[PDB]
Amino acid sequence: MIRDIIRMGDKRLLRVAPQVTNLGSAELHALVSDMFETMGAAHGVGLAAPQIAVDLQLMVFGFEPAVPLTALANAQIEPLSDEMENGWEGCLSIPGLRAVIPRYRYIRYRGFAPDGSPIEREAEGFHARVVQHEYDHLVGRLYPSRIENFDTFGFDDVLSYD
Amino acid sequence: MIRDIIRMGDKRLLRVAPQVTNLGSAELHALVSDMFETMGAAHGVGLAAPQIAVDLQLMVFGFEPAVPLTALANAQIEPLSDEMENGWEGCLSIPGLRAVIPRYRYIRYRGFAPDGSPIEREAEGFHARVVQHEYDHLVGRLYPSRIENFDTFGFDDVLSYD
Ligand SMILES: CC(C)C1C(=O)NC(=S)NC1=O
Ligand SMILES: CC(C)C1C(=O)NC(=S)NC1=O
Repeated sequence: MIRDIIRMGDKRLLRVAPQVTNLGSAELHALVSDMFETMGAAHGVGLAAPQIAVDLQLMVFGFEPAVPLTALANAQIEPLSDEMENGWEGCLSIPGLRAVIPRYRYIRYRGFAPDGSPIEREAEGFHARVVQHEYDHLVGRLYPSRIENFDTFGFDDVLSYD
Repeated sequence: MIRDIIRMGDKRLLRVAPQVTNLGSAELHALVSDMFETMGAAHGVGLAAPQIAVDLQLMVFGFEPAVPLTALANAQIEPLSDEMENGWEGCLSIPGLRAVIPRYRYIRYRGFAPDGSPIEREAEGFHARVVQHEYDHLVGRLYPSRIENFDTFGFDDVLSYD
């Protein structure tokens, strides 16, 4: 079942989401199903549970470099060095827009697959950026607050910057 | 003649516009005509020449508190105190969006009416904010770069903040 993606300015994107506590359950499976489905319908590479107004530390991400299709509960992130990298990010809570955002090039993330199995990965580049971006959603941060160069912020169909 | 309003992300909104040097002329009158017309069609309270891709220190503004209908060339602004005031601002180069932006509560602005007569005014509150906002356009600054509180940034139809 496809869910409405809420847009920037919604108070619900600004919350700090509580942990998931129903790993392995049918409700959680149903919710992640919806998430992958909602993510695909809107052509996303990542979708955070608060983006569909579900107050939970949950995210889906991935696509066929490649990023494996992943559903991740109770994510926690650790930078693995100090190297930052700039890259384009947009939001499906922010459609038509994008900026360049600096992110850690290298991370580890830890949490749980929906069935309860632990997931820990080192990720880098785009993979890392996706996870940092979705993680922001879980603590009520959005990308505009992370823009260092405002010349790069603007609408998708218009934007001209390197 | 109504003109296309260019959107955020257009390189042309980032320029520093040269001065107007054809005061009193038919071309300038025609251009300001267009500006008022373009401003009314898009329901604006202010319109800067770079917003229609005309690289010039020119702006139109006003509506029937009230702000007198004004066309202003070669604007220069001076804050009259240090008091800042927060208020909602959106852009017609940025449609569907708004944030709260701090601006000087009190200013003087100086320049020229399109016929060459000098214009100098003290303005305050909304009047002042409009002029500061349009002025930003003339130096290639947009409101997002002026947001201090990102909880207030979002889409018009959605936004919930005081
Ligand atoms: C970084 C990636 C392109 C990213 C994004 O920009 N926007 C949403 S909504 N999810 C994401 O994972
Ligand atoms: C401050 C005023 C509401 C303002 C604006 O927010 N956006 C445009 S495009 N012009 C303006 O004068």
